[PDB]
Amino acid sequence: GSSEQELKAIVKDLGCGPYFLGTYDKRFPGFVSPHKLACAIVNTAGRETGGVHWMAFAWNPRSKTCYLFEPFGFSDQRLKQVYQFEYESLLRRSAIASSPDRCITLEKSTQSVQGPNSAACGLFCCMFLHAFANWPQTPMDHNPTMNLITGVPNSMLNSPQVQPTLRRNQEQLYSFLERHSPYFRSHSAQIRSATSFCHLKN
Amino acid sequence: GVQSLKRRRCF
Ligand SMILES: *C(=N)CNC(=O)CNC(=O)[C@H](Cc1ccccc1)NC(=O)[C@@H](NS(C)(=O)=O)c1cccc(Cl)c1
Ligand SMILES: [Zn+2]
Repeated sequence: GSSEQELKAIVKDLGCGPYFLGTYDKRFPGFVSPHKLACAIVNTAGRETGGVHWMAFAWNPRSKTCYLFEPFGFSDQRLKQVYQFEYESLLRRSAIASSPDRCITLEKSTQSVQGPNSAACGLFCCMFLHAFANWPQTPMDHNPTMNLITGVPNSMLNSPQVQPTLRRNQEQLYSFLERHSPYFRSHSAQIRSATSFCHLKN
Repeated sequence: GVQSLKRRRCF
């Protein structure tokens, strides 16, 4: 998959630098950002693990919205079952630190954009965070960046009928990164290999 | 891009 260093460079290239808090493990505390846009890349696993799967969290103080973009679009129950990941505290702390009434909207993706054998989660994260830094009121859909890819219902993740779509999402993502990121451009072959649609099958 | 769901959470 992707290392932290790679995602850090890519996010910087995509203009997310002023809002981007860093890459973290599942212990990311939540947002203390009552007056600023903020985002982070968060692993489902602890650092002691080496790392497992990447998600993006983002915070918009104007609408008081905390975004969760996880590329498979797993339900909260499924995030805990598959990756042992829970984020209830991070939401709680974000709300209490950053919302004047201690109320937020959690907006989370409910669809997969990524294929079941793909190791591109980190990179789909960067792409979402490009969307968020340019269109913070509408980063999930209906924006120039996310319009390039297509969500499929999470229940169909392993259906053979959606696989060409999930593959085409991946190619659009790499095309996107070729044009937006000097880092990806200069490591194109390595990153493509480490993250390929079929990666969990080698 | 993706469908999303919006949940109001108060603390
Ligand atoms: C998505 N579908 C495929 N999953 C991933 O890409 C998840 N990737 C990681 O967790 C990477 C794995 C890795 C490790 C070394 C070199 C390349 C790729 N993990 C990390 O980057 C790891 N930091 S490290 C081991 O590079 O110092 C890490 C960073 C932050 C949090 C966590 Cl939990 C681990
Ligand atoms: Zn293959």
